[PDB]
Amino acid sequence: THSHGLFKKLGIPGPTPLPFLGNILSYHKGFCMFDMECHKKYGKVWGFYDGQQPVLAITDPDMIKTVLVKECYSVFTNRRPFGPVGFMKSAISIAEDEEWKRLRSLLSPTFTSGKLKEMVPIIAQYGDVLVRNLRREAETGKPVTLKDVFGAYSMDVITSTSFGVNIDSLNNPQDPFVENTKKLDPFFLSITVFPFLIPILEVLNICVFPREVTNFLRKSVKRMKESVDFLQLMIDSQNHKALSDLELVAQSIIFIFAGYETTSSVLSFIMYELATHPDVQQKLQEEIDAVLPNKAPPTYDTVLQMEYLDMVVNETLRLFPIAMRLERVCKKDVEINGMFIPKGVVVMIPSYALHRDPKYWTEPEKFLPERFSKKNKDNIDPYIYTPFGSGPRNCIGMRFALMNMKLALIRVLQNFSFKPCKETQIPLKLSLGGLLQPEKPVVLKVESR
Amino acid sequence: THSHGLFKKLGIPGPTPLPFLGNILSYHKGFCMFDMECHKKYGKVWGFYDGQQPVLAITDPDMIKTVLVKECYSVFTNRRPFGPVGFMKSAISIAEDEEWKRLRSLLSPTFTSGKLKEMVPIIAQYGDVLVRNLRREAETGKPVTLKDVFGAYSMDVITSTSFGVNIDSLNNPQDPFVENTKKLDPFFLSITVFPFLIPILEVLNICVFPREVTNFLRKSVKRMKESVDFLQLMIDSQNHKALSDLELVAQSIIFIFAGYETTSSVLSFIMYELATHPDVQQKLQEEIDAVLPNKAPPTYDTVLQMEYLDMVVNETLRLFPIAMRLERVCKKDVEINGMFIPKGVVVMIPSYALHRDPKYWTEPEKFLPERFSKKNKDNIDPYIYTPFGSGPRNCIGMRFALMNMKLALIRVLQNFSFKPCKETQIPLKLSLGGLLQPEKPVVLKVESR
Ligand code: HEM
Ligand code: HEM
Repeated sequence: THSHGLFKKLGIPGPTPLPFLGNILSYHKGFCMFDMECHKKYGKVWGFYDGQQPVLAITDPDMIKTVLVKECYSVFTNRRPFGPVGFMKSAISIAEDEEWKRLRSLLSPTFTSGKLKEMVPIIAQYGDVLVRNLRREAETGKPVTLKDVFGAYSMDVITSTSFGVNIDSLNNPQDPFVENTKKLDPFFLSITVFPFLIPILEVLNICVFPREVTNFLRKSVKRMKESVDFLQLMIDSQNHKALSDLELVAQSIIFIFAGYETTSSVLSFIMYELATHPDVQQKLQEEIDAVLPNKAPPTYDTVLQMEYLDMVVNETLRLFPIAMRLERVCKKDVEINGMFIPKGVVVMIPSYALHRDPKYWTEPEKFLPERFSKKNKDNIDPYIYTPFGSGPRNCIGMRFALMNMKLALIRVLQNFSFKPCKETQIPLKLSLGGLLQPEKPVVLKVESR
Repeated sequence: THSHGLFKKLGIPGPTPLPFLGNILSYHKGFCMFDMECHKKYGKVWGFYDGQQPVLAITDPDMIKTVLVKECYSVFTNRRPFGPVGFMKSAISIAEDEEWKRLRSLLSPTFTSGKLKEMVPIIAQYGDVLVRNLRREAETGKPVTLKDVFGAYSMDVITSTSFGVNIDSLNNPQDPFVENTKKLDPFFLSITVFPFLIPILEVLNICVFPREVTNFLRKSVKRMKESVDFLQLMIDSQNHKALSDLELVAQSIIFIFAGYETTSSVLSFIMYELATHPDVQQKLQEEIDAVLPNKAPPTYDTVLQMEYLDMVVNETLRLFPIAMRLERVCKKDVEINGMFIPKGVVVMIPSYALHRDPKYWTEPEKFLPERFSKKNKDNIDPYIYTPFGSGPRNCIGMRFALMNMKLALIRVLQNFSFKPCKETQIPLKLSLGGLLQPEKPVVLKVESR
């Protein structure tokens, strides 16, 4: 309890912390529920302790803007350091200060609309592979587990977008690439109450990324150095200061994790919503059939034209912002928008909490895509709604993730309809761990149109 | 052995490191001898590993200047972090980056010539107390242990210069202040090969500063908050951003350690030299008697006029630079004077090695004060001779230490002569630990004039 007196001496309200644990025992309902309760009983700002680490939650849109945009380069540059990371300290999302800046600048041209349009034909091919595997489990008449067919699709996209390795993950059970890209809680809570043990784990070459996948990828990069995708865009860039070969492998790993779990979990949440709201699902199929008459193939320009599709994605991401929280480490004693923030505090934006706050959303628990219609979108504050973050360190893959998910949705909805069944968890409950995912896997009935 | 390939891949020569240990086993002859050998068999630049930490030694005067002066604020701002330090991370010599800058700027006016002249009458009073205790152990006809009478004197000065607590440490064996200021290797080598254990020690409130002295000092500061010296100069300053009460206590502790061990060890080395060079001792007494006729009391202006005295101090500090090494942590990938220094390397200036190099000193092992005569002082390079460091982070107490030591020397030499005897270690051997101190304590015969 050496710093458990910081928020009292600053006059900031918060939950009283236990010795050593801080407030971590309040994470037992899940930490998005912890954030809603703290927001409800403390107001606009509050403090709590992850073990000995102080964390200041902020909910004011102006303060969020100072932190994420205004004062990003000078005070709030980095995220908080986590458990044994090893050589993945070079990954863009884990790197810090001038080193992050270099990586951000080197990887920015990789995610432009120009390059994204060149990837559309490639990821559209697996759209069709998805529809192929979907027609099959629809004949079973068995409720389908969406995270499997989506999980496989998301892997197919990422493998072919990051390395050009075209594969059918669902029908090729064990390819050296598909396997290795497949093999990837208590330890996180222990680390959080035992952060002084992270240096011991690092020196012992223990790494929260399974080191066995990482040797395989470096090899594959080598057997692909001379022998359009993210690898070449990064290799051609080497042909600031240029990237290195090992740095190359760290970014790719980050892209798989992003590409795989975020894309597959968001797509599942969407089809849950479309199944439990047949009117929305019907209206979306009518917009799709009108833009793309007679199951025509989706294109970059056609996708950017589907306003209701965009509305459904945005609203799904309001209810389930898969990063849950934004965080920045306070580098130096500062005073933002009337309050003093001392060095070393983690400032956290409770995105999940803000997305479900009645101060800004009417009926926050209701799936209502019309919030994001061109009429009501103007009243939505970009620092309350922050599914991809904001400012210089926001989600670099936002445009790629949106395109990738919409391309799957179009093709899947052109051919099938999705209905609940006796195994569907209605209402959906979220897991209580540290990931935003359903408690029970989403299972739905899939009928061919 | 994760980084033991850095100096090879950079083409920098050095001793081959063992796994885990690096080169620490070479510290067995002492690390000043390690630096002389490395300088002799590698040339101007070399690399070695304190466990896993790489350290680049530089001996070029130009590069030393880029590191200590030119590029201090931007790349080489801090010293290397050491073992459990606790709240002494606020001490000026341990603090880093913008935090060090604030402390440096807040404490600079405390060490000006103006304030130093105001301290002279105070520290001259213990000069006389020293002569009193010296006349006594001279009657014993017993060889005198100089570190005792000097150690006590150095404590008397520091206590009365930092807090106004006038005392006779040698004749008042146990005063609460003298005791506490008295109670203050294997663990250092273990830490160096086990740096990942420092966070474990910190969380357990284990601190290499004996925590028992530190609670007493905070109390004393309190019983001195309302109830000319370093404390008031720092308290009056509070009446950048102002200092705090706890920060106050960290700086004072640093001043005691500096004031006590450096002053007492340098004075002993001097009187060893004056005893083993009676001609120098005689000529110095003649300069003293001429400036200060008939044992007149020393003054600020009189001390700054004694050129030979200044010459003896400077030459003693050439042979025994008590900090041994200067160090700076490289904050960012840089290229200085033709060589690339990667982030996180410790750059070390081997002051002891440079002070005894034949490239710049004729007969380096000889005690020859005339090197520093007004004729030959001009040829001495201020980046080879660096007893107090150089640049913005040099010894802030240099003028105070010089005045304090000369005032002791004048008064002691006005009354006594110092001769070797059967117990004097001739030639003097240095200890092989991590401190520059004699192997056997200096003992000399002291005769009244
Ligand atoms: C629905 C899908 C996704 C969502 C909701 C999402 C959301 C986020 C969020 C909220 C952040 C934190 C931004 C901040 O701290 O302000 C982030 C960071 C990041 N995301 Fe995404 N992401 C998704 C998919 C992706 C994809 C597909 C990629 C790349 C292929 C990606 C790459 C990154 C990177 C590199 C960062 C760190 C940026 C930096 O540190 O500069 N994300 N993402
Ligand atoms: C013979 C006596 C002394 C010698 C040879 C000496 C030498 C040194 C050296 C070599 C450094 C390192 C400078 C660098 O890294 O470039 C240093 C730092 C320092 N010394 Fe001294 N010192 C002595 C006495 C003192 C005294 C009496 C005080 C204060 C009362 C003092 C206060 C300091 C401080 C605060 C620093 C750190 C400065 C910073 O980090 O900005 N020293 N000293």
